[PDB]
Amino acid sequence: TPEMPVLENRAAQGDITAPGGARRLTGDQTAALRDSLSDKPAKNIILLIGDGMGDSEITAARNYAEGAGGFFKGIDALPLTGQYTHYALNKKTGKPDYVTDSAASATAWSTGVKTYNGALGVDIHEKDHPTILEMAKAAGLATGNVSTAELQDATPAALVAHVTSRKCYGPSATSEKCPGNALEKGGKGSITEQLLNARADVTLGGGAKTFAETATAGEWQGKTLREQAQARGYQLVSDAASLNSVTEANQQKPLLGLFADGNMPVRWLGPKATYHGNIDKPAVTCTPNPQRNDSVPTLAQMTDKAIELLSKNEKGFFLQVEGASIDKQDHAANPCGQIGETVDLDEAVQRALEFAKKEGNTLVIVTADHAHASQIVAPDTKAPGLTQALNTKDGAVMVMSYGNSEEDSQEHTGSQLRIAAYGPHAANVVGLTDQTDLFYTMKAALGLK
Amino acid sequence: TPEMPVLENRAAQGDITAPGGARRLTGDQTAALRDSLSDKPAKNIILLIGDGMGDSEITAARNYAEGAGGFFKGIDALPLTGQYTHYALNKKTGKPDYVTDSAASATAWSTGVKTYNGALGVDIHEKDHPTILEMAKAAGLATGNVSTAELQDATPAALVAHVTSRKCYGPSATSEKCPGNALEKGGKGSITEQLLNARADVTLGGGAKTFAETATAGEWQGKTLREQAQARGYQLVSDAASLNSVTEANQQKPLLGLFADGNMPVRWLGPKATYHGNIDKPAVTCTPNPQRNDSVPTLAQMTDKAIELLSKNEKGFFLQVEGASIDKQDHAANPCGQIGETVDLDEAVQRALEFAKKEGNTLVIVTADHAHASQIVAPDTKAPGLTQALNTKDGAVMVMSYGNSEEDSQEHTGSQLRIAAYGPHAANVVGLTDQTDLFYTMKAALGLK
Ligand SMILES: [Co+2]
Ligand SMILES: [Co+2]
Ligand SMILES: [Co+2]
Ligand SMILES: [Co+2]
Ligand SMILES: [Co+2]
Ligand SMILES: [Co+2]
Repeated sequence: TPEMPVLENRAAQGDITAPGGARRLTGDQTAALRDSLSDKPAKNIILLIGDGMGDSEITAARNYAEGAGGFFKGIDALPLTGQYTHYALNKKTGKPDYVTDSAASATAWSTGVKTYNGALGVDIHEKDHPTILEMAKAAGLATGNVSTAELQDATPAALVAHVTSRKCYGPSATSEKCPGNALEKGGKGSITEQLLNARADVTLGGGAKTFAETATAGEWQGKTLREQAQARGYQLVSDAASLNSVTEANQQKPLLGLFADGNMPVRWLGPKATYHGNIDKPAVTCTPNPQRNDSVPTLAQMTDKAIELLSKNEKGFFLQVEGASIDKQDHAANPCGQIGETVDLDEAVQRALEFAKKEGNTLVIVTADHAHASQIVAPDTKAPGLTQALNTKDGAVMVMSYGNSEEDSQEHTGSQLRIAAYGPHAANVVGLTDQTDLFYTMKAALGLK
Repeated sequence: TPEMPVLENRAAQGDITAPGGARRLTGDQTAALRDSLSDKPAKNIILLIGDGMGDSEITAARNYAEGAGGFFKGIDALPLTGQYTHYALNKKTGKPDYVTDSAASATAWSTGVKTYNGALGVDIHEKDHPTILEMAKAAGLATGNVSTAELQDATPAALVAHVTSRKCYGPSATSEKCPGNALEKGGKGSITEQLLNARADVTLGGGAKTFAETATAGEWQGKTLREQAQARGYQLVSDAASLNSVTEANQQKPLLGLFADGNMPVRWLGPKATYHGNIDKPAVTCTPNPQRNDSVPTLAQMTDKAIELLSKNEKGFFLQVEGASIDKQDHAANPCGQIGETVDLDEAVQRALEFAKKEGNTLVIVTADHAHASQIVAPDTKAPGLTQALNTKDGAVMVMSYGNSEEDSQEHTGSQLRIAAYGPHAANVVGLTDQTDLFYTMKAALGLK
C-alpha cells in the first residue's frame, strides 16, 4: 500500500549546460519528507550493506554507470539520509581506533557494542553479545543472511558467530587462532560451526570451501561440516536452478545456499589501476564478467528469493544483504570490479524497496561498514599511487586514484559516510549518528524485548 | 521556545567500550524531525561554506578536536542532512568534468547553472547569470559576503563578479587573462572592480593587496581601487577594533573589511605531512598560531558582526560565510592547519545557529564546495604520499594521508559530500541533490520573485 514515498527521480532534470538543467529536485520537499516520517512498528527490516561503500565509491559508480547527473534507482532513492561514524576501539586501551575493519563494524551494528578490529560478536573483553539476528529469531521472526562473500567472511559472520578473530573460518583455523573458541577445547566452535548452530531460516552466499573441513568434537565429530548441515535438516543448494526450486525455508527446513568455493564472481572485469595509469595508458571501458552466468544467482535474485521465503512468517523478518566485493575490488585497486559490485548492490536495493513500498511496514536501510581508498581526481592528475582513466556513460573520462598503500592492498579510510533509510522509524538515520545507534534503531523498530 | 530544534547533543552518550555507550541518540527521532520541517518563508538565509570540507575533513577535525565520539556544536548540530554532487562541465564539450574547482562550484550554488572550472558567474558560453546575492539586493534584502580568503578568491568572488577566469583579480590580471571583461575593453571589469560595483552591504575578508591597483579606465581611472572605494562612499575597516565599532552598514554606507593583504591568518600550525611521516616522525599536537592575532577578527566574530549589521533590515538578509582555508591547508597537506580552520568554521556555525534559533525564520545551510584529498588511515599505514600521526583529544593517535599528487598541491576529489540545514525549507537538502539545487532552494525559500 502506497503511503511512504520512495524517491522516483533524483537525476539531473534537463540539459546540464543550461540554467536549472542539472537540478535533481523539481519542487519543495517539505511535504514529501513529512510523508516519509512514521513511528509505527517495522514488521520487517532489510539492511543492505555495501562493504567499503563510502560516498566516494557511490559517486564513482554513479558517474561511470549512470552519468554524473544520473540516479541510482535503488541506492539514491531512500529519502531519509544522514552520516554515521564507524570507528572501532583499540583492544588494549579501549580508546577509539579511527579506522575499523569489517568485523568490528559489523559487530557494532549487529550487537550495539563497539569492539576491536577483527572481533566478531564479542566486545573488547571478548565477552559475547547477542546479535540482532539471534534476537529476531528468539522473538519468533524469520531471519536471512545474504552475501556475495564467503559466508564465513566478517560481514555475514558477525550475525551468527562469536569469535575472537575473524580468521576462525573452520576447525583448523580456530584451533590455531581462536583456541578459546575451538570446539575440542570446550568453546562454541568455528565461525562455520556457530553459523550452523545459529540456524537462520535463509543463508545464501559463497564459502563452500570450509564446509569440507570435519569437526574435531561433538555430535558430528569426524563428519564434514557439509555432512553436518545435511544431518541437521538443512536444505543445501549450490546454483540458481537449485535455489529457484526451493519453496519454503523455516526452522524445520532451513536454507543454506553455497554458490562458490570462496567469493562469488564479480559482475565486471577490467584491469588493475597502475602508477601514472591516467597519463600513460588509454581509458578503460568495463566489461561483463563471463563467469557470472545464469547458473549463479545474482545478489538481486538472492535478495528476492530471501524476501519471498522469509515473508511467509506472519510475525515478520530480519534480513541482511551484503554487496561484499565493492570493498574487495577497492583493495585490489580495480575500478571496474569495484563499480560493478556497486551497480550489483543497487539492483538488490531496488528489489528491497519495491517490496517495502508495497508491504508498507518494512524499514529498509542502505549503508556501508566503513569508507575506503578510492578517490575521483582530475584527469591530468600526477599521483604517487595507482590511477586509471575510465570512459563513463557520459562519454567523458573519469580518473580514479588509490593512493594510501605501497602494500599489496589499498586501505580502508575513517571518514563518516552515508546511511539512508525508508520506512517506519527511518528518521533515526538522519543527521549524525554512530554505527552502534543502528543496532538500537533496528531493535526498537522491531519492538524487540 | 524555538519550535524548530537544534541538535543539542549527539556525542557518544557514555562509555564507548560498553553496550550502547557509543550511541549518539537517546531515543526515537521521528517527532524531532517532524518538528524540524516547515515550509514557511525563510526571512533570512545564512550559507556557511567550508571550502574543501568533505565528510573526511569533518571527521578528521571531529576526531582530533572533539574525539571520535565527540560532537561539533555547530557543524554536527543541523538536523536535516543529505549528500550533494558538485561536478563541473568541460567548457568545450559541455559534458561533466568530475572534479570541480572553487569557481565552478560557487557559480553553481550562486547562479543555478553548472559551468567550467575557473569560471565565475558565467556559463560555458561565457554568458552572465545573476547571483543569489545580486538577486537578494535587488529585492530589498541586506547582503553579506564574508570569507577568511582574499575577497577576490573564487568563493566570495562568485557572488559579485562575472569573469571568464577566476585569475582576474584586478585590472592587470584582467587585461591579460580576461580581455573581454577588461574595463578598458568595454567589459564589466576585474573581479575587484565588479565587487565594488556589486556593492553588497557587508563585505569582510582579506585581499587588500589588489586594491592598491588603479583603474585603467572608467570614472575612477588613475585612482587606486581603494581610493575608488573611498571615493564611492565605502566605509573601510582594517582591524578588529575598527570593525567592532561600526554601528551600521547600508547602501550609502557599505562596509568593506580588509583584514589582511592576502588570506587571513589560520588558527593552528603544525608540520606539513611527509613521506612515511606517521612511521618516521613523532605524533603531532597542533599549536596555536601566535600571529593569528587579537586585532584580527575571527570568522565567528566577522559572522556575528555581519549578522548584527544585516539583521537591522526588516525585509531580511542573505549572508554567505566561508571558512576558506580548510581547503588551502588540505592542499598544503597540513592536518593541523586544516583541522584548525574546520574548528574555526564550527564556531561561526554556532553563531549562525544561535541567531537562527532565536529568530525563527532563518534557514542556515552548512556544506562544502567540493571534496578534497585528506584521508584518515590506520596508524601503521605505509603509503606512497604524505602522512602524519596526530595526538587527538581521545589520547590516541590518528593518521592522515594525502596521496593524490606528486605536485606541490594536493588535489580536490569528486565525491559527493554532506550538506546540512536548519530552519524553513531545510527539507530541500535531504537525500541526493545537486549543488545547483541549492541556488533554487535559497531563491525559493526567500521567495525572490
Ligand atoms: Co569492510
Ligand atoms: Co564484508
Ligand atoms: Co576491506
Ligand atoms: Co574549493
Ligand atoms: Co574558497
Ligand atoms: Co582547492
